[PDB]
Amino acid sequence: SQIPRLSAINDLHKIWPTVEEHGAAIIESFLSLDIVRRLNEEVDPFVKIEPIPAAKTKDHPNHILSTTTRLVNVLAPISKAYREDVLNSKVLHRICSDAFHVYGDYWVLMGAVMELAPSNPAQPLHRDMRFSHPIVEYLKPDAPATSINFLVALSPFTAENGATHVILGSHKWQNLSNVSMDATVRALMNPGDALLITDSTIHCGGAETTGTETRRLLTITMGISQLTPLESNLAVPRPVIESLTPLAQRLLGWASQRSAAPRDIGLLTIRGNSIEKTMNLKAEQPL
Amino acid sequence: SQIPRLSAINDLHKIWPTVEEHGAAIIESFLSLDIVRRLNEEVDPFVKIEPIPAAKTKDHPNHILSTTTRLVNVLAPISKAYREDVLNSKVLHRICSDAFHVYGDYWVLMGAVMELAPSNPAQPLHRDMRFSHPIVEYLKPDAPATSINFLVALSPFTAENGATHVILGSHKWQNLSNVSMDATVRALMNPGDALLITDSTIHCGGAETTGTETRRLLTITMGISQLTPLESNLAVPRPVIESLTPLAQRLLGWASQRSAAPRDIGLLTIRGNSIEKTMNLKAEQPL
Ligand SMILES: COc1ccc(/C=C2/C(=O)Nc3ccccc3C(=O)N2C)cc1
Ligand SMILES: COc1ccc(/C=C2/C(=O)Nc3ccccc3C(=O)N2C)cc1
Ligand SMILES: O=C(O)CCC(=O)C(=O)O
Ligand SMILES: O=C(O)CCC(=O)C(=O)O
Ligand code: NI
Ligand code: NI
Repeated sequence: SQIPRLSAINDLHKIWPTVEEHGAAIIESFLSLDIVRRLNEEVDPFVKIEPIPAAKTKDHPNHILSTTTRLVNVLAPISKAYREDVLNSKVLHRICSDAFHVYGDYWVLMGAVMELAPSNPAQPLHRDMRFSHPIVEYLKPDAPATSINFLVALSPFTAENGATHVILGSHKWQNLSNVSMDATVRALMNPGDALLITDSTIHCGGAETTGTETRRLLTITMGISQLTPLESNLAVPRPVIESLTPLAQRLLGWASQRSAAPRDIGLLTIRGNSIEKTMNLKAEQPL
Repeated sequence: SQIPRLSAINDLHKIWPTVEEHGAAIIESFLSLDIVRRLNEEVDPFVKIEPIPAAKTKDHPNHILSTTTRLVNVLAPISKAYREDVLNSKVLHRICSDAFHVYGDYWVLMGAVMELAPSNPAQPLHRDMRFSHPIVEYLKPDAPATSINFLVALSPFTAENGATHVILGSHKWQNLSNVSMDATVRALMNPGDALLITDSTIHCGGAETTGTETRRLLTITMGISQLTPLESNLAVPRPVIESLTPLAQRLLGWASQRSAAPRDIGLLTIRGNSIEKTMNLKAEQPL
């Protein structure tokens, strides 16, 4: 059984139900090739200057990722395409509201460009969030997913160049005795296609076997506003924040958040008032 | 069986183990009377100007609290005593590190002064966090507490003036069929004493029966850094933040946070570096 493939345009309402059932779906043309081109051009130099994940200069080193991986997060100040087009994606917001309605508001836990160098080895089969959110392992087995990951192709994803592996149905597994690469299928994708998985989907980066190809992806971990993001937008200039839509501001934590509790008292509030009301935060003011 | 009473000075190591077992403990002299006096003087006018919890001017109204309740949160910009003495409390930090070591770093989910007017009615018996963090209800029954609440007396707590009710052992209850005021005992406290409960302890504010007395408390909900605070310090002037200790800065979300994962990749980071390193955030710079 291959990963279900759905149109971002025509199959929008089917995307979350498909992931809830199978643990994975390919969203064809999640981003237009124009958005992919602009995002690639904007992040290009930041990928080139990025040190190894566990660089000795870093006070929060990533000791997990391969030395042939470059990860660049906090994309809002880097990329106009990201903070305007991606953060306001109609498809992303329909899927996230479908997924997280039981919990309430959602925001970006991490938006990162990942670039894998030629001959990058396959990652071990894993669930996400286990190096940042221990709390997730204490959730009841059948608890609705508290985060999902859009793995957006910024270059071709082929079997040969290390396309992502997923185990379909593995998001519902309690016993992990049958976890093996034998159980996996591949996310073959054109640039702009996205693999959508949950925080419980067992998956891994594939082995780069050509020895010539550089694979790049945009990973958008969307999570309930009750969970702390892996990344901070606290240092993003206020002029950049005030250039965004109110919705994009909320996704970067520059707004108060609401739970789905019938008489919700809210998150990141200030004496009964929102961040945006208190700070008089402007929106859609061009730079 | 009455609520166990412990000295902040002499019984420090016994406090968290006592709450883990019984679901509640009284910390005698948690704050000195001097700190209580200074905090009361500093918040006094902010309590007086505070509207009803569900005021029509508020875009995050609290529809739960009685109209005879005034709640003032985001205390850092209001109170020197709070941001210096309370946020750096040796007793608070030992208890929180004892409670949350399985999860990692902790911070303030809410620090609020609550003032109850004369003849304030008893609250319904409840667990905290159910109007802000639906995720907590999806945790496995025996999951370690992800938040605890220091209910610090800023005035006398008597049976007559509505001292808090707790059900001892109720933090371990799955079946709530035996929940009744018949099962409760009272937190009788002098100013500076604190009632410590978990997010699972069944408790309620008591009925004010004198018709003359105003009861005031400082409620400090301490929670794992993986859960989003009820309140935001985003609007607190940077000069005020830079006057605090690095530890106080972390508690207000003006620092990156760490999980207890052996190879933790951190929370609120910026491309492998902390908020404080990135923003060049100064500490202990007097105003
Ligand atoms: C080589 O083996 C691995 C490498 C990574 C993971 C998983 C994570 C993670 O939990 N979260 C994310 C989410 C998006 C992108 C990257 C990461 C990441 O950095 N790590 C560490 C597991 C196994
Ligand atoms: C009248 O009945 C009530 C009133 C309050 C609660 C509980 C909460 C809550 O979950 N969190 C806190 C934590 C500290 C102080 C106040 C509150 C608060 O405002 N509410 C609503 C329950 C029942
Ligand atoms: O490289 C990939 O396709 C997946 C990367 C990943 O799953 C991860 O780093 O968590
Ligand atoms: O009034 C009290 O002592 C307790 C208040 C409380 O439990 C609450 O508001 O959540
Ligand atoms: Ni992963
Ligand atoms: Ni309460």
